[PDB]
Amino acid sequence: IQVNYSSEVKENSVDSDDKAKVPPLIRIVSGLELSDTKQKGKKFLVIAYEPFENIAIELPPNEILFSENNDMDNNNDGVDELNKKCTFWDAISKLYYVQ
Amino acid sequence: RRDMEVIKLTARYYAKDKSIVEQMISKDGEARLNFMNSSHPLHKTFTDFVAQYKRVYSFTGQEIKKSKRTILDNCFERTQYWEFEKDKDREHDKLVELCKIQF
Amino acid sequence: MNLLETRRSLLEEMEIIENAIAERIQRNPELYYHYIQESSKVFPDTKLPRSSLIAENKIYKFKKVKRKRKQIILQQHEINIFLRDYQEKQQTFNKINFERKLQQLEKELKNEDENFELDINSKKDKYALFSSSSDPSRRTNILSD
Amino acid sequence: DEKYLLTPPMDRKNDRYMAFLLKLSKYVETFFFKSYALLDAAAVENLIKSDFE
Repeated sequence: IQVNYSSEVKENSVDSDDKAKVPPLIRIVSGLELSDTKQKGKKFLVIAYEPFENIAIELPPNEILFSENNDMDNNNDGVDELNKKCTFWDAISKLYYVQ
Repeated sequence: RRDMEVIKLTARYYAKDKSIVEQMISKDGEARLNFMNSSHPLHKTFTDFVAQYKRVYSFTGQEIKKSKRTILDNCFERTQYWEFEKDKDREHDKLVELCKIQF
Repeated sequence: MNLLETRRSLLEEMEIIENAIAERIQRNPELYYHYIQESSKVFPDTKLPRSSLIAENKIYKFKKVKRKRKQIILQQHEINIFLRDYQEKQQTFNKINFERKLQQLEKELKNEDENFELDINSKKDKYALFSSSSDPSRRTNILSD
Repeated sequence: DEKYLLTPPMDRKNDRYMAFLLKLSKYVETFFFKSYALLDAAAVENLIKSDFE
């Protein structure tokens, strides 16, 4: 996934090093819990950034790209194995890639 | 190779006069030398190359007569200068912490 | 060929080598210490470090792990060939040391525009060509490429 | 500095002896510079030669 962000349009009013250094974050959420609680049974690859609104992507397949020791076990947990393992944050251009 | 070559060439000329490039920019009008502005990232590396060339102009007409002993002494002193500042590489887990909090 | 570029590359390589043998002298100060001590008894003038430094195997504040003889000697011979390279480059360098032409060359630089290739191998291949552990996949042989 | 000169194992004009001494000397020297790569070999050589002359 290739998520694009603002082009210095509104981020010009907020620059007080308040988690500004924090990159977008992804998490896998089960639909078992929703504001409406109607239907459920699949996962979502949620992606979040402070100002912008959350985003989700349905994952019917039980498992895809779930690799096996890709790198050589280096321990900077960041947030979780998922984020360090397979995400890139082009902060200079504001492009978040996830795979 | 192209970018490298143009950077290093405009750097070669820019190292002697600094007037030939400021004229070239107004004469041609090409998005090729867009690295001349400090905006373009590569610009920085440019500032390096030129400096380096500027340096070659320093001792032109002078030979370097460093001996083995001396070279060794120098390298030993350079290693001591790198060991002088060893209390500055212990600040990075902080950002991670922030991330964990927000997540 | 613009001599400026050649002399530049030379000074740069010399810098690279100095940095390499300096990194070495850093990880295991013995490399220098050992050497220097012997030198002391051949050329009496030579100034040698504080004994404490020698013993604790430290250069400033950090005391480094003691290495075995075979490795110390190895790295010393490696540094030997490095210094040989350096002496050679220094030599050749000693022996080596407008607008219309600017546009003239910039024009020929347009040659072969379709050269799709990533070029990150000038300072990296050198830096790498002279660094610790340059032989194995990751960390098996201390010897540089 | 004097013993090897005034209390020689053998007569210093003996052939076998001088040959031996040659081989041994060569060995010791190569060993020396072999065990101390980092020191400028040429410097040492010239120093010794000038002391000799």
